[PDB]
Amino acid sequence: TKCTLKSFTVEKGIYQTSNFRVQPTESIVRFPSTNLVKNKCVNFNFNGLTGTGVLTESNKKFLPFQQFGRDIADTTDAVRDPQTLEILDITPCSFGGVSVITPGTNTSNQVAVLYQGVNCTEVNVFQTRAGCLIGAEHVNNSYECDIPIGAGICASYQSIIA
Amino acid sequence: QCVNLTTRTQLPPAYTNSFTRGVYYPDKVFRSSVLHSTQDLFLPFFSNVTWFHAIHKRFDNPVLPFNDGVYFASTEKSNIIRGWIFGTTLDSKTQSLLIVNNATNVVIKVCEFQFCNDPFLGVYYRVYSSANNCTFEYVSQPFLNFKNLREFVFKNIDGYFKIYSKHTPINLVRDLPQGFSALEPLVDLPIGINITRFQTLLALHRSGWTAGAAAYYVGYLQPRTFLLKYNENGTITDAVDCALDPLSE
Amino acid sequence: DSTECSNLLLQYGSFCTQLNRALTGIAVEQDKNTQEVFAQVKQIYKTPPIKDFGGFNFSQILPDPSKPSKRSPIEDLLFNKVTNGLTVLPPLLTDEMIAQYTSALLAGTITSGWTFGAGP
Amino acid sequence: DSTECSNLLLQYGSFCTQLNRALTGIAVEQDKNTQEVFAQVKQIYKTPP
Amino acid sequence: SALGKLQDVVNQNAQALNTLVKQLSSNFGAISSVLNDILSRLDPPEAEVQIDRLITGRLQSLQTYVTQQLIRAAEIRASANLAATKMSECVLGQSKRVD
Amino acid sequence: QIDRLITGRLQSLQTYVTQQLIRAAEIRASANLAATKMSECVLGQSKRVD
Ligand SMILES: *[C@@H]1O[C@H](CO)[C@@H](O[C@@H]2O[C@H](CO)[C@@H](O)[C@H](O)[C@H]2NC(C)=O)[C@H](O)[C@H]1NC(C)=O
Ligand SMILES: *[C@@H]1O[C@H](CO)[C@@H](O[C@@H]2O[C@H](CO)[C@@H](O)[C@H](O)[C@H]2NC(C)=O)[C@H](O)[C@H]1NC(C)=O
Ligand SMILES: *[C@@H]1O[C@H](CO)[C@@H](O)[C@H](O)[C@H]1NC(C)=O
Ligand SMILES: *[C@@H]1O[C@H](CO)[C@@H](O)[C@H](O)[C@H]1NC(C)=O
Ligand SMILES: *[C@@H]1O[C@H](CO)[C@@H](O)[C@H](O)[C@H]1NC(C)=O
Ligand SMILES: *[C@@H]1O[C@H](CO)[C@@H](O)[C@H](O)[C@H]1NC(C)=O
Ligand SMILES: *[C@@H]1O[C@H](CO)[C@@H](O)[C@H](O)[C@H]1NC(C)=O
Repeated sequence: TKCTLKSFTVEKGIYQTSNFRVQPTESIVRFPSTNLVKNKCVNFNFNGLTGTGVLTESNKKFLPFQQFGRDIADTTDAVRDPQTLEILDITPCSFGGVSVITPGTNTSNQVAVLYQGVNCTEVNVFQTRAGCLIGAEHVNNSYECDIPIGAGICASYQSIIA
Repeated sequence: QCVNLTTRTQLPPAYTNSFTRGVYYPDKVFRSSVLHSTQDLFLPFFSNVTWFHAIHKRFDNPVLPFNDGVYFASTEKSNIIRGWIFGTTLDSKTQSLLIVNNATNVVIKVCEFQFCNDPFLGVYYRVYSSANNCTFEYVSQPFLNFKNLREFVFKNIDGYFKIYSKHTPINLVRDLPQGFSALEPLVDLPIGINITRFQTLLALHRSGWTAGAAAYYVGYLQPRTFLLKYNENGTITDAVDCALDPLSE
Repeated sequence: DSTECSNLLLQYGSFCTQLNRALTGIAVEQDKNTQEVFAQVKQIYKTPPIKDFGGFNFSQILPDPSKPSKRSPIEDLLFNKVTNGLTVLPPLLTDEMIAQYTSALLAGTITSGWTFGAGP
Repeated sequence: DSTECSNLLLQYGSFCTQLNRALTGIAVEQDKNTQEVFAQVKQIYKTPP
Repeated sequence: SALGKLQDVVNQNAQALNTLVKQLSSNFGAISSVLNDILSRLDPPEAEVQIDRLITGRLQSLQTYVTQQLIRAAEIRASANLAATKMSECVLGQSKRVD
Repeated sequence: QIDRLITGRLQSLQTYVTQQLIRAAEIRASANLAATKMSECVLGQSKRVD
């Protein structure tokens, strides 16, 4: 945060610092050819079409001639495996902003990390609609908003609570 | 063997409306609940499609220019129509493509056939005399009141000859039915030869000869844009011709 | 994910930082707009349990206890009638809290008139 | 009227559609502004003779 | 058409986002719109030129999108300021201002 | 050469559209003010000073 804001003192608030781009674990090449893995972010190569995505089971019933699948925005989100006649959805690998919630450096040096739009199971861990918040203890009491997190969630320093 | 047929009765070929027929899948991409615009070789909606009859004495087998693409509609019963002939000069000088479906199996050949002036098949109740340089053979599954509607679209782009097909159960007696039916792509054929003229193959009935009751329609493709509608199951159910009328535009 | 593309992109300078800063400014501006419009009272007023207002009926605009969202019938109708590097940030104020703010404003303007807007 | 220029222009995508849409929005906005300023009465009143 | 004003804002934002994603499919004069195809099909001396063309086209598209978003944000900010003024003067008091 | 002409003309057109949108926003603000003056000054008597 200090490097991002170009200052050695950081005021109280939430500051977006980086991006959490999940890294691809393996490379999968499928031809009508290594083994196929699922539920992991891998580099897929389906019949010369390459990319990086999580391959999950699909509920889309493809026609026998169709091989690829596109959404509204013309991006390939479905594929048919050449070796075994099955349909797979490509969800994109998890990404989001990484924001640092801190009070003033005059008060404390404790920080909390918010991963925007990221589930907590694949990254003091609390799941919010805004994303996964690490380093803040969730409490059941309600106070006035000090540092805005989002989706009705706010953070404060008293340790950092959410 | 070739036989001249001299018992035809003179009649001009008919014309009718294409309605909303001739639509095919532009690519092999599944799409769900979306509208997609494509600029491809398509048949215009409500266009003037040429109508030919086989009835007894009409035996319509002319040789037509291929143009940029061909839509073939067949109101067929008892499977009289057996195949097609594609080429440029239809002799041994050039190389020609032959598609046939006899009583047992479907044969695709690319040879320099010495074609007959009147080639036909015969059923009792003769297409070429020679084939010198054959470069490709492909054996495939059987493709095939009028009871069956057989719709085919033939394109020759980038040396690839695309055959799109659809079978529809119909009960209309004379003209084309009014409705929507998307043609699934059937055969992508790697020929890489020039095609400018085609001729369809009929079957005679012998008991001279008798022509079975059949009717076919020939339409030509032009480059245009269509707006295709994809349902929840990925089947094309509706299309819009962007150049037909201002409402569709 | 192309490292060569990012290496080439770094030659153009701080364009990406400028665009991120502008989008972040717009995103915080939306929350500021909602805060300015709806959060004009710091006391959450509540209506009396008995709705004796001299013959005036406010059932269509007051929150419905039967509904889990605690919205008015008009508000419920309004919510029913509205239907690669890209992320959508959630709003700071949820629909329940905005409904609560409108409920507080309605309770203040029904039980206290304009007095709550100028003081106690 | 250059066909080659239009063919090269097609590579850049829907920029032209965006510009036309923005200009159309401005054009309808001007009419909306005139309606808002002047069309505030639905009765055409007339002075006595 | 009672709630047209909110619907127009939602439609404009969604349309702008959709157009921004659609701009990725344009090659902007390069051989292909896919970076992976350029990396797999060409050597780095020509690949740098192709990615340079794609980067400048996508950067121009993103700058256009950000500029449109800033103008729309200014319009929505003006509308929100008007809404706050109505909330203060019509709900929290009785206003003598005509219409 | 045509690509250079296209990029220059497209940049000019985008710039023109951008200032047109900014001026449209300014004119819209002025029109909103004019509508407010028409409602409060012509169709009623206004107590707002100046
Ligand atoms: C059927 O009729 C056609 C046309 O009359 C015959 O084709 C002719 O064949 C001779 C060769 O014997 C050529 O010299 C002519 O130029 C051809 N005519 C045309 C118009 O191409 C065909 O041979 C006949 N079939 C049989 C079996 O005789
Ligand atoms: C205020 O108005 C509401 C609705 O306008 C009244 O609720 C209705 O009550 C009658 C009789 O109990 C029911 O048959 C209707 O179905 C109710 N309508 C709704 C929408 O709930 C209510 O009775 C009125 N009076 C008070 C004191 O609340
Ligand atoms: C179809 O073409 C024929 C001549 O080729 C013409 O007589 C007929 O009127 C045309 N029909 C339509 C519907 O255009
Ligand atoms: C159909 O044609 C093929 C190709 O020559 C041939 O081998 C087959 O015997 C034919 N069928 C019959 C019943 O003759
Ligand atoms: C085609 O056939 C003729 C005679 O059958 C022969 O002379 C010629 O060389 C052949 N061409 C090729 C390319 O095989
Ligand atoms: C294809 O055949 C037609 C007619 O014979 C001819 O005019 C055309 O030039 C041919 N095309 C090629 C590429 O040979
Ligand atoms: C889509 O398929 C389902 C069954 O999978 C069927 O119930 C539904 O009617 C189909 N949709 C259409 C438009 O036919």
